[PDB]
Amino acid sequence: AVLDLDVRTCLPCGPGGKGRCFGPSICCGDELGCFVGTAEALRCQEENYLPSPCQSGQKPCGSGGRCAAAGICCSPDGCEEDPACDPEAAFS
Repeated sequence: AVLDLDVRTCLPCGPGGKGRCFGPSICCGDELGCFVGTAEALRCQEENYLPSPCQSGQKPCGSGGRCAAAGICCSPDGCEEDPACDPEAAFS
């Protein structure tokens, strides 16, 4: 996804920075599954100070949103395992 503005690369998530923020108290590590307000999701607590829309990894999908975590097509309300991307999907 094209860069947002001057301060790209949003706040990672999970271990080190495998994941990142996605919407509401949520996080989705593509190579790091998805956590909504979970332990590996709290990384977004730091996003409460910097709203700055930063680069995301939401590759659209017909699963009511865009791809995200281990094959996860997230929406404005929450994420779900998208067969189109990796879990409920093929042996991806």
